[PDB]
Amino acid sequence: LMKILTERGYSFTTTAEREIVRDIKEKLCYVALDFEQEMATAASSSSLEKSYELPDGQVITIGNERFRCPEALFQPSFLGMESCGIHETTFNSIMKCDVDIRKDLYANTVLSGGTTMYPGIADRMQKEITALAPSTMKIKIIAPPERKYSVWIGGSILASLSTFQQMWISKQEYDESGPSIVHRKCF
Amino acid sequence: NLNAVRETMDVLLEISRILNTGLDMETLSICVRLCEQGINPEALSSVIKELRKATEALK
Amino acid sequence: SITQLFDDLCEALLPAANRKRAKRSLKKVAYNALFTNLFQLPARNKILMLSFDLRVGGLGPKADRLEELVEELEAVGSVLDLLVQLAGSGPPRDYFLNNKHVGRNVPYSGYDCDDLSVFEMDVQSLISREECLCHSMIQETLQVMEAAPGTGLPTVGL
Amino acid sequence: LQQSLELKRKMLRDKQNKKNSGQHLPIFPAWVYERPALIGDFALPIGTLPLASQESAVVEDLLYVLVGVDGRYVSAQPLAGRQSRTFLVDPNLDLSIRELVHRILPVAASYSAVTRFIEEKSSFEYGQVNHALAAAMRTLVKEHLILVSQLEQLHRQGLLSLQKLWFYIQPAMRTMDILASLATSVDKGECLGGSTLSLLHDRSFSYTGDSQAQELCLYLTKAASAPYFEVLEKWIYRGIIHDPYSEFMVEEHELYWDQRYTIVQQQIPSFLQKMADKILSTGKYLNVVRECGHDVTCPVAKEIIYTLKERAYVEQIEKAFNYASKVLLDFLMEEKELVAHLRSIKRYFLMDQGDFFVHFMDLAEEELRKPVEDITPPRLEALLELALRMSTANTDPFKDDLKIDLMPHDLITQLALSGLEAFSFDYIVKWPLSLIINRKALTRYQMLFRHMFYCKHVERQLCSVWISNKAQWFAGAFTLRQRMLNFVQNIQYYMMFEVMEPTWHILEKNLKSASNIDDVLGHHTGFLDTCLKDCMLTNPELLKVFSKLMSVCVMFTNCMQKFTQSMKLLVSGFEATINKFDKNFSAHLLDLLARLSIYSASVISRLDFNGFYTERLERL
Repeated sequence: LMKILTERGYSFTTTAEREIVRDIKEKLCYVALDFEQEMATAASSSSLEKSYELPDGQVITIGNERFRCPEALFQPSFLGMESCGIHETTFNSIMKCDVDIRKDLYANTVLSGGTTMYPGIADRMQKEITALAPSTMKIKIIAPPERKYSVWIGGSILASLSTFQQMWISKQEYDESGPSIVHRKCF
Repeated sequence: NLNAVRETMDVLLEISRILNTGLDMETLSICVRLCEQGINPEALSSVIKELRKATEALK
Repeated sequence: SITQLFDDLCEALLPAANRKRAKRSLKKVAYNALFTNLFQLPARNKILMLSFDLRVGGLGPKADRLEELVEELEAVGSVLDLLVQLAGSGPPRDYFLNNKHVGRNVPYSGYDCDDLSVFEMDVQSLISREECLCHSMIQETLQVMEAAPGTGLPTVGL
Repeated sequence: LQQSLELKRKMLRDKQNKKNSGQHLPIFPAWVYERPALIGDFALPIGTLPLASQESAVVEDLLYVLVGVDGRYVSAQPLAGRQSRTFLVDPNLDLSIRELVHRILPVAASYSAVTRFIEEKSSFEYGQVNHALAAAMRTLVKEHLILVSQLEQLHRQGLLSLQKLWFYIQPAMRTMDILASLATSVDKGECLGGSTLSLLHDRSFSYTGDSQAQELCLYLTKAASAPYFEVLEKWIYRGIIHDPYSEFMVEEHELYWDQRYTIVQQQIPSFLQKMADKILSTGKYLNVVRECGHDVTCPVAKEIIYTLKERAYVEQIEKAFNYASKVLLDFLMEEKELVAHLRSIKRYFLMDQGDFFVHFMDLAEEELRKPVEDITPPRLEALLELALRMSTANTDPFKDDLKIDLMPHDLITQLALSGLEAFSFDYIVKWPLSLIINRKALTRYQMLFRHMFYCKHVERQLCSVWISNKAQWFAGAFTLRQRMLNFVQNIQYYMMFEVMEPTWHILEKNLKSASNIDDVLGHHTGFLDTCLKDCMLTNPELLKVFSKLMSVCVMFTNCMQKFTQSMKLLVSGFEATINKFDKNFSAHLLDLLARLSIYSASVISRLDFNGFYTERLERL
């Protein structure tokens, strides 16, 4: 977002406007279903603008740019990104798993992490995984809007239970089996 | 599409009534929409009986 | 869409008389019971094999309906695969039982007193509730009227 | 008890006159009290009987007298001067047992004024929140009957004697003692709805050194809060209320914005006393909107449950306040706009435009000069429409609202008469928007506009005589005209650029930060009253020096000078009155700035930009 506004000809290098665009990226964002269709609707005449006048005093919103901002993971050469595309990475990840467990593992695809900017990308992600998958495999994408605090609520579930203490390591076992065994006991 | 799956769901109610199931309308809607996504339903038949049992242990 | 209906399912198992934290704890036990088992042949044929088990114990028209509907439901199979295993988790005259008077059907049938004897059970099934009520109103009130003093109804325990 | 009958009659009359949504509510059946079969509580020698027969008969008749019913050798007599029933043992009873009887009887005393309490609060008149209160004080009477049945079971096996019964009934005179204290204070006077829920919330502080009683009173008011919260689930989340039995704080009245809903303070729960204004506001905002069409139902309606020290109605009512008072405001500001109406009051009254008004002053001059009742309002309306048509006043949807109105009184209604100070505008509002900005606010805008009108009006008069003279080599009026013109233009620089425009900008920010009408009314009252108070309408001395200065201004322009009586293209008597007007102007100008100094400032420091004539003469 910083790069596209500064190459476009709009002044942005500053921390305060980075926080204002982070706030708008969390709240006002809306992301395309496809690469082709939303560029077609913006190409006929552009109108996808959700107008935001902030009480901070700044007026910054363009509806065309924000569905294109996370869309660059679909084709990385949009940004120039060194990292591999998402579709190919998922295909390779299923390829480097065991072949008999392949179908059962791909029947549970999960939303997680900082890519929770808007759940409009989740529909696009489900569409891309439907297009990836053949008829000889199953999909099942679980789609919670619990994707932001997901890391928190996991640990809050686990440590509450008393039967999970058998996989919680003590002082005694930490002295008997060394420091690094916390990597191995964790399961 | 929503008109079709509604009619098929309305037909699915009567046959879950005469087969004497533990379902009512809400767990029928959640489990039919869960089966639409597609996973092995033989394990869902065990998780449902576990969910109702684990809620019943609190009461 | 699954994520809203599992929320509605957790709304129903919450008793509505606070009560905004208890739903999330029921969500804890809900996911904790969901991943327990996940840690460790056509669709319609499964209906056919149980329609046979229906036909052996009487009740012909119910199997006649069960087989025709799944025929037009195959002209969704995972739902019936879910239903064939949930068929044991359920609950634990008019003018046609032995009507041989009116109708354009031939009155020609022999006697066996095992169509009429399960017409005496069609009445006795009404009466076996309506007799257990007469036993279960006096025992239910004599187990509460008689106790130890001070622990006889828990409203004195306030 | 005779008092209860009078109370129920007064109850139904009170229900009837308050609202038309409760009328002909059910009168409780009279045959309950006359039949001695429809209420809870209804010989031989005793002196020649042997001791075993005496014990078995007397433990039995005491077991009956516990529930206020006629036993074997004991009966029930009318009360006395007492608050629970006394009873009638057959005399010649044993004089050892006569004392022990008097220890078993105070349990019957603590039941007798409980059943005669419950079968009076079954009536619809007494309220059906007092009913459910004694419907969970009905459960305690079920435990009393359970106890009587238990001791009857023991008596057949020979295991009920006079001592055993007295031991067994101590749980029923340590938790039914509390009920026989509350029951004769709920019964006194009128009591229903929230007021009983205040009376049982004062018993979590009278019972603080006792944990046994503190939870029972809370349990009694936790079952009585369940019918009450149903009525609190209508008034909070709708603009309407039904409430036939008046079991609630906020009544509907059949006679709108401050009259249809009134807080009844003998109807509150004490636990909602702090939040009573929040309740009334949240309902009223949902009333005043339901007549315009749109949302009246809160999309988040919360199911309310009672607790204390973990309570949630101190939070859940504020979560409804913060929707209702934000759906009414967001309705008003974007449709039937109250931002645009205030903008279009600023455009003319607080005088944003100058084009419209310099057109209007010359177009309406002939009508303005003549006094009141020598002026025609429809002709002024036509001139108004024309001067509106040339300038930016035909570009907003609400240009129509301006009407011609009269008020010849200047500063004798804001503390004959010529037409300039009898000339008024009225900017109307609709019936929904009259609730917020009313007749009084419009009067204050009217008088403030009347004030700005004069300065702008005489500004044209000084100039017009300056051009008409242009004689060409005269300088007598050319210095007094300069003295007056400096003042009449600096009033409209000072006022417009400090007193009016930035505080308007501050109000334009505060309404964007408004979230409730209570916030709106204060800031609107603030802006209106302070901008009127700086101007010469309301002052500590009323500042009549300004009105007399403007009078000698109009005299100087037309009633004396007369365009230098066509010497432009007298007997030197006009020079003497020019001198007199200079002295009058200097006196008024010094006195006004002196008053601005003595009261608790900028117009002085800028009119005397280098100290110009700050010393000419001084006050004594």
